Amino acid sequence: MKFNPFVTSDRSKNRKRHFNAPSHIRRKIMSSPLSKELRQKYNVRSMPIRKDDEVQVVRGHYKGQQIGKVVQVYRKKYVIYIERVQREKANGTTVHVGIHPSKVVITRLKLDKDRKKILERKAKSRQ
Amino acid sequence: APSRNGMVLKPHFHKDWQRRVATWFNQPARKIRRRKARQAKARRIAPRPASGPIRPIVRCPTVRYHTKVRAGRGFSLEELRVAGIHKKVARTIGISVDPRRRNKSTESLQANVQRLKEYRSKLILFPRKPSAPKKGDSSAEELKLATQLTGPVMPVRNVYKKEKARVITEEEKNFKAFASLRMARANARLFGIRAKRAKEAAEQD
Amino acid sequence: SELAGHQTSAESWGTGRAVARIPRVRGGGTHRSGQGAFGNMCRGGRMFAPTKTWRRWHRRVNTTQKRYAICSALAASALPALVMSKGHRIEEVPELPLVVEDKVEGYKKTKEAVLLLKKLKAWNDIKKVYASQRMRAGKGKMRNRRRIQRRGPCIIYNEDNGIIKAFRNIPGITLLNVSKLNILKLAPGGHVGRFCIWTESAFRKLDELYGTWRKAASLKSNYNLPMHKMINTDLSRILKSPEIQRALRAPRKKIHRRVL
RNA sequence: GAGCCUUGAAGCCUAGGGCGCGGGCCCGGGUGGAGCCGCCGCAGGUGCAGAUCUUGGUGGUAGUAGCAAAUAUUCAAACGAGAACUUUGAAGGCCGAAGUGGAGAAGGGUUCCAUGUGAACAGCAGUUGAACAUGGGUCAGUCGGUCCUGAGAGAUGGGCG
RNA sequence: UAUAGGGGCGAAAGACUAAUCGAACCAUCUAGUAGCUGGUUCCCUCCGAAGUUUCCCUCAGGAUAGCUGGCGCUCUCGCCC
RNA sequence: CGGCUACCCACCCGACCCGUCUUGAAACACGGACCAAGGAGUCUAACACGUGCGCGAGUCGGGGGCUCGCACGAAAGCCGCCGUGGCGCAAUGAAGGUGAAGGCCGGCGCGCUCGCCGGCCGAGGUGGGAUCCCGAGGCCUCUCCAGUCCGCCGAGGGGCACCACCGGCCCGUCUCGCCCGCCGCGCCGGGGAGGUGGAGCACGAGCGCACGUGUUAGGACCCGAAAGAUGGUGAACUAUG
RNA sequence: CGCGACCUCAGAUCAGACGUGGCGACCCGCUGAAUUUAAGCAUAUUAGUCAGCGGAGGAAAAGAAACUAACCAGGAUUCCCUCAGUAACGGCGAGUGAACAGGGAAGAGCCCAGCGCCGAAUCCCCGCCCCGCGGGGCGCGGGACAUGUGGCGUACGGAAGACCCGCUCCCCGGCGCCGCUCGUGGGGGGCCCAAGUCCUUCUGAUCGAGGCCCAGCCCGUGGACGGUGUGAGGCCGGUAGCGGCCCCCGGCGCGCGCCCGGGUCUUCCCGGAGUCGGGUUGCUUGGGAAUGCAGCCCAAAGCGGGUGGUAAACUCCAUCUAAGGCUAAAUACCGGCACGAGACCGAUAGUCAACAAGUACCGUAAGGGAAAGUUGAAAAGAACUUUGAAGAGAGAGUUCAAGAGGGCGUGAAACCGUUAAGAGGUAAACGGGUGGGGUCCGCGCAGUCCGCCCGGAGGAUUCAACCCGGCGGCGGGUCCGGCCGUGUCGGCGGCCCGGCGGAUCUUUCCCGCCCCCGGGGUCGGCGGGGGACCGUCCCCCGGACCGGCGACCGGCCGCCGC
RNA sequence: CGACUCUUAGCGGUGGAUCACUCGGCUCGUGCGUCGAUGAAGAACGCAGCUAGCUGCGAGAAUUAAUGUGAAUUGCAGGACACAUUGAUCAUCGACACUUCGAACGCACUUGCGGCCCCGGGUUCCUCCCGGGGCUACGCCUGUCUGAGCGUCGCUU
Ligand SMILES: [Mg+2]
Ligand SMILES: [Mg+2]
Ligand SMILES: [Mg+2]
Ligand SMILES: [Mg+2]
Ligand SMILES: [Mg+2]
Ligand SMILES: [Mg+2]
Ligand SMILES: [Mg+2]
Ligand SMILES: [Mg+2]
Ligand SMILES: [Mg+2]
Ligand SMILES: [Mg+2]
Ligand SMILES: [Mg+2]
Ligand SMILES: [Mg+2]
Ligand SMILES: [Mg+2]
Ligand SMILES: [Mg+2]
Ligand SMILES: [Mg+2]
Ligand SMILES: [Mg+2]
Ligand SMILES: [Mg+2]
Ligand SMILES: [Mg+2]
Ligand SMILES: [Mg+2]
Ligand SMILES: [Mg+2]
Ligand SMILES: [Mg+2]
Ligand SMILES: [Mg+2]
Ligand SMILES: [Mg+2]
Ligand SMILES: [Mg+2]
Ligand SMILES: [Mg+2]
Ligand SMILES: [Mg+2]
Ligand SMILES: [Mg+2]
Ligand SMILES: [Mg+2]
Ligand SMILES: [Mg+2]
Ligand SMILES: [Mg+2]
Ligand SMILES: [Mg+2]
Ligand SMILES: [Mg+2]
Ligand SMILES: [Mg+2]
Ligand SMILES: [Mg+2]
Ligand SMILES: [Mg+2]
Ligand SMILES: [Mg+2]
Ligand SMILES: [Mg+2]
Ligand SMILES: [Mg+2]
Ligand SMILES: [Mg+2]
Ligand SMILES: [Mg+2]
Ligand SMILES: [Mg+2]
Ligand SMILES: [Mg+2]
Ligand SMILES: [Mg+2]
Ligand SMILES: [Mg+2]
Ligand SMILES: [Mg+2]
Ligand SMILES: [Mg+2]
Ligand SMILES: [Mg+2]
Ligand SMILES: [Mg+2]
Ligand SMILES: [Mg+2]
Ligand SMILES: [Mg+2]
Ligand SMILES: [Mg+2]
Ligand SMILES: [Mg+2]
Ligand SMILES: [Mg+2]
Ligand SMILES: [Mg+2]
Ligand SMILES: [Mg+2]
Ligand SMILES: [Mg+2]
Ligand SMILES: [Mg+2]
Ligand SMILES: [Mg+2]
Ligand SMILES: [Mg+2]
Ligand SMILES: [Mg+2]
Ligand SMILES: [Mg+2]
Ligand SMILES: [Mg+2]
Ligand SMILES: [Mg+2]
Ligand SMILES: [Mg+2]
Ligand SMILES: [Mg+2]
Ligand SMILES: [Mg+2]
Ligand SMILES: [Mg+2]
Ligand SMILES: [Mg+2]
Ligand SMILES: [Mg+2]
Ligand SMILES: [Mg+2]
Ligand SMILES: [Mg+2]
Ligand SMILES: [Mg+2]
Ligand SMILES: [Mg+2]
Ligand SMILES: [Mg+2]
Ligand SMILES: [Mg+2]
Ligand SMILES: [Mg+2]
Ligand SMILES: [Mg+2]
Ligand SMILES: [Mg+2]
Ligand SMILES: [Mg+2]
Ligand SMILES: [Mg+2]
Ligand SMILES: [Mg+2]
Ligand SMILES: [Mg+2]
Ligand SMILES: [Mg+2]
Repeated sequence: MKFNPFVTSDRSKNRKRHFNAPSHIRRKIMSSPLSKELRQKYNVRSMPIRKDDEVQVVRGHYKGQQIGKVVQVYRKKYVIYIERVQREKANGTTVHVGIHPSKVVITRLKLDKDRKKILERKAKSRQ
Repeated sequence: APSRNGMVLKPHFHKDWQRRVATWFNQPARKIRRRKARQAKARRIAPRPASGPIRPIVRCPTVRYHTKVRAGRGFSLEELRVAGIHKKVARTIGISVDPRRRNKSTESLQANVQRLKEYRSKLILFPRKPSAPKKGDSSAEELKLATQLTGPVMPVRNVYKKEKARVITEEEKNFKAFASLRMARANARLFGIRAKRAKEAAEQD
Repeated sequence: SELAGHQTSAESWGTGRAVARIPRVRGGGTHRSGQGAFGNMCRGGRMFAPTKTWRRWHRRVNTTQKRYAICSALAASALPALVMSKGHRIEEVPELPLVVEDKVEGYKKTKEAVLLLKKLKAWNDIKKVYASQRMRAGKGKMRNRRRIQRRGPCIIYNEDNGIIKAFRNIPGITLLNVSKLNILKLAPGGHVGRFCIWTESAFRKLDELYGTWRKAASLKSNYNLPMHKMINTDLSRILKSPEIQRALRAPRKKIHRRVL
């Protein structure tokens, strides 16, 4: 139950801060859980996403065991795009299909210096 | 406009009252503000008690209220001199100084003096250095409590006399009749005209 | 509303200009010019005799009735047929007025709390509250009040030591002190008979706090227990005691209907 | 109410089945796509035929009145899906120098000009236009403002407030 | 370029003063006032009028009695008067 | 085969279009072309009365203080050496002021249209008056004795509420009268008996909360004027320099 | 005549510094109506308010009595409840309308002119060093203010001076640093529990069902959000004296600067003027024989002046010291800055403005001022074919749906088109009564009734009748076993190792004092402490009473399932 | 029989009611309490690769620097994709910068007319010559400089 007098239970204010949060908060909102073997290996529940991961879909019309690479991230649309997930139009042109990143399981990361630092902050805080 | 047997109404509403209505809605918020102000005062002072200055013993001034007794304002510099202490030193000690107050009553004079002697007895002070002109040991474990509540020595203490038992005597129950008040009242009303007729009888030679 | 719907300026037209005698906005070009101005029956006028922020919201009750209602609610919480007739689950629960040990109020973890309720068999009642926490029906979903959730057992205690941290987020539960009672917690919805769970020191402190009929209450100054209207009140017992049935006329039971 | 529902709630329609004396309600059928009700209490901005009511919409009147002030058009051809109106030719006319001419002041603000479209606008139509869309156009020592004072207006000094 | 609203101007019509003038226009006081017109939204049950006295710068209105309804209360019945 | 139905049609009889002002409406009286949505006795203060609840000669915390900073907590709880205060418990006078106990018996002073003393009881009495109590007598299968038990009672007793009247008491005035008191002997107090004015007393019933109705002030059921004041904007039409 | 000194003055693009303009919700100063009310309307009321003008800050204003009172007296200002709808004002009509006592919240007092004492002991400007940073403050020489009056000592509560006695010898500001510190200083960012496990629906599932005796998992986290719907665990966050980094801030310790107060006694000093007040006239007030304010005129005093509520005189008493000034708090706040909530409205509502809203637009201008939310989960927005000059269409395709096709959710009524049925001279429509047809429902269509008991034809089971064994419950009794319950006494037991009440008492007691003659004396009084007495609830056994929803056991009666 | 008219009902159209949703209002309360000559509020004009509004900015114009953040903005191209350099975007924002009008300030407003001082080029220089910079409003205070007065006064002719 909410105990701060400085955070809102209010539906209007929460939806407004959600749909108008800037990009460096939209990164935190578009966050994905890690697979259970990788959370065993790294001791961390969730991470922000980027351009270069290896991604499996857990629910949708496109489900199960299809570990592909992300290519674009519209933070404006709260949508990532996956390389295997396609659909043709009428005119035979393929187009990526929108997947919200809560329905996304990360199987491999892209390792980088800031990702090592974020991962170490997660492990140090989970303690 | 009126009706059957009903009381004459003269309400005061012809003035445009709906503009200037100040309404108590911030009353719980003011109660919380004033609690936080008092707790902030208690933490901001020190060992000094809350409602810090001591208050005298003072009788009301109206044939209606003179039986009672009231926590007054200050100690009436004659009384504070009989206490044997200087003026602003009393303001630093925590003794209220009100120089306009006069003392006609030797009884309330001595009662204020007794209250001063009791406060000077209960006083525990701390100088800065180790000179310790006024002080002592580990002074009652920081006097075992830091802060007091609702007046220092409970300034009301409305004193109650008993007049327990006595044997009825004579003279009184043959003497103290109703007619004493009426004869004294007529004496007070006619105190002047009797003196004027005395001066007339002296003039008529 | 607190502000005018009279932001518009307005005049009437009169007996000429056939339409009406409502005030009208004056202007041109913009197609509000000539519509209905302030009033009730118009578009964008003030509501009739509008709400004002000095309405008499709060109401005062006498303190003796405030205490009387607490005594009546606690007395209604003691009878088993009342509290089952509200909707709790006391079918497999031990005694009515539950009173656990003082080891309870020193809890720190909530798993011990769930274990305590499961062994006291009120967990069926908690399971009902889990079963019924549906979404609100109505227009109230917009204004921050979305979960209908029924009230469960209220745990009453004194000398707070950490029982609030333990019992706090079990859903539907009520945690509530002795020296600060609530009618809004002891009878939610204005119906008497909410199930309650007590504690040893609390359940001993009750008779200090309200007294018996023989001695006055010690903690509350001027307050006695209430007067009692009918002393023994089993009406079947009274009517079938022999002192009444000595002095009854007769059972007259012939119907004597209409004769044609 | 261990209420009801994506196995379909609210709302809407219903030559369907009923209940109540009624206020109204219950079910069936079809649409419909995500919330809804019964009961005990409680609190209201709480129930429509009207107020020459307000706002929004649509009828009858009706394919009717009406597209008539200033004489007036006709033929052939072209581009075009399409020509009583566009353009060219020919013919016949009008304005007739106090003009339906040639240029300006105030006002308008891109309407000026070319190209392309003809959906809406031009009260019929249009291949056309001042419509829409794209892209262009206003060059000054000697033309005028700038300078002068006029009728006046207005500031400091002063006075009043 | 001058004159501005009880003000201006008028060869004088009470004309003109931005389609308004026997007192312009705009906003506010303002939801001004009205014994005077118009309307005043669900059902059923029960009871059910008055248009008369007196007084009022009262005669289209109100107060007063009278008429009505509701709330009751105090008694009376049931078992030769 | 049965079926009421807001389906449709036939036929007989009844059948004027609604709302309101009005003595009178179908009116040649006014408003209404049709449809959907909005649209009008609300809220506060104050008073009166009825109703429900709690406490009761009291009652009320509505203003403050007390609890750890916890969603619901702008809640709830407590104060009582916080009752200050409101309303009531005592009225009456313009005011100075004054301010509600009598009854029954014994005795005395001339028991004199008069006062004092002693004892006891205690809000007087009359007529009605729900109820209650007592009760002659009355009735229950052989004749005697029996108890509860049964029920009607003529009549009698005490008598609630309330009604009607008389008597009593307080205060203001008016009239007629004599006596007492003495922080001081006076244009000083106190007293008696009648007839009157009073929103009085004559064993107190209020206070708080809530609901209902009515009345009043508020924009107050909703809309409606010709006006008035304050402060500003206009001589591009027109008037005249 | 010149020069010098001032005094009055001007000038400057002199050196340096300052004011203007805005917002105006609250505050301050002035000015100032009228609608309305009184059923008319002149005073009154509306109101010293709307409008106007000038100012100000985070608050402002007020403020340390020229006071309240009249008795056992209080004591600056502010704000609340009361006072009180009262005293009072009023064509004594409508109406208007205080204040001191009382209880609270907050607590705070001071300085200067005058008077006199100190040899101008004072301040500003310029110039050089002094010092350390993020950045400016003490000291040394010369130009001024100023003797028509800087500074110190000084304020009506008395003050000063000089003896005498008695002590005391100081504090504020600047700098480095340690833990601090009431939410666990303030701000800024980044992070912190646990299932997307299994079947099953579906367009998609956050649906439904399930998880051992450890209750599948976490809970100081089950608020709320978004994600193809309705989530404690998929994600942000929520919880926590949860942890880390960065900044600034309020209360300890080295340097610089400043530093004799109290009591008695003696002498001396001691106050604000065109101001109060009076007359008169206007405004305002509840203020009446003038509360306050202002104009004009008259205009003082020193045991004075003002106030003491009915004008004036004489008199006594009380209280205060005006015409100079400063100051936090409690308090108001619809503007602003963020912020949190709601028995509030849900697009004709709520601000006029949910959207390119003070926008489009109207008027020359003052100014007036709108309409307008919704595809779908995802644009996947209809490829391609094929008529038509194109709009438009028919096939095809997208998706669960085009019955969602770009103002596109749901799509009502008025109205219109078409189909299906019926009908037609008294305009149509209605009520009562039927009849005919139609849509549709039910019924099974001369086969529709069911349930119990009793008498007959079959098998298959095992009660029951009777007893044994066992559990649980009913109903009563000795109130047995005890228990508690109701009353009355005994023990006062806990009275001091008991709660509380009492304007019962106890000076035979104790402490601070006062009284009488350093002590004693009840000679008496007050404040404070104990303890005898009554009034209730805590025990003991003994006896009275009842087994009452106060419940257990034994035996009895009588059921029960196995 | 048809046409017309009427009433029902199915379907279709016009129409945009009801219902459901809500980045919006309204009310209450807490915390804070801040503009301007060092040029405010307001207004005008301008600015994107494709650009009209809204929004955000000022000739450095859809933002510059710095701190935090850590791989994007997005309708479409491109461009830096660099990150074992400095590191995209977004927020914070304390350093820079801030066109013209506006209390508006050189005098007025018609973008007009000036006047000094200083610096670069001119005739290598003043005499109404180009570019750039600075200064040039009113009122008032403290001090400086200049000087008016048969105002008062001295010493002198
Ligand atoms: Mg909200
Ligand atoms: Mg009436
Ligand atoms: Mg009156
Ligand atoms: Mg008014
Ligand atoms: Mg208004
Ligand atoms: Mg208005
Ligand atoms: Mg509105
Ligand atoms: Mg609804
Ligand atoms: Mg939807
Ligand atoms: Mg319902
Ligand atoms: Mg319903
Ligand atoms: Mg509502
Ligand atoms: Mg309404
Ligand atoms: Mg209607
Ligand atoms: Mg009607
Ligand atoms: Mg109409
Ligand atoms: Mg209309
Ligand atoms: Mg029409
Ligand atoms: Mg014709
Ligand atoms: Mg025609
Ligand atoms: Mg023509
Ligand atoms: Mg051709
Ligand atoms: Mg041709
Ligand atoms: Mg033609
Ligand atoms: Mg001609
Ligand atoms: Mg011409
Ligand atoms: Mg046309
Ligand atoms: Mg062309
Ligand atoms: Mg052209
Ligand atoms: Mg165009
Ligand atoms: Mg040339
Ligand atoms: Mg020329
Ligand atoms: Mg002038
Ligand atoms: Mg001037
Ligand atoms: Mg006028
Ligand atoms: Mg005209
Ligand atoms: Mg009205
Ligand atoms: Mg009006
Ligand atoms: Mg009459
Ligand atoms: Mg009656
Ligand atoms: Mg009439
Ligand atoms: Mg008539
Ligand atoms: Mg009629
Ligand atoms: Mg009519
Ligand atoms: Mg009509
Ligand atoms: Mg409606
Ligand atoms: Mg009552
Ligand atoms: Mg009292
Ligand atoms: Mg008038
Ligand atoms: Mg006028
Ligand atoms: Mg004027
Ligand atoms: Mg002109
Ligand atoms: Mg009138
Ligand atoms: Mg009039
Ligand atoms: Mg006035
Ligand atoms: Mg104003
Ligand atoms: Mg200003
Ligand atoms: Mg400010
Ligand atoms: Mg003073
Ligand atoms: Mg009163
Ligand atoms: Mg007044
Ligand atoms: Mg969700
Ligand atoms: Mg969620
Ligand atoms: Mg998480
Ligand atoms: Mg007056
Ligand atoms: Mg004096
Ligand atoms: Mg005097
Ligand atoms: Mg005097
Ligand atoms: Mg003063
Ligand atoms: Mg002063
Ligand atoms: Mg203050
Ligand atoms: Mg809508
Ligand atoms: Mg609107
Ligand atoms: Mg979508
Ligand atoms: Mg569907
Ligand atoms: Mg739809
Ligand atoms: Mg749709
Ligand atoms: Mg037909
Ligand atoms: Mg349809
Ligand atoms: Mg619309
Ligand atoms: Mg950069
Ligand atoms: Mg200027
Ligand atoms: Mg320059």
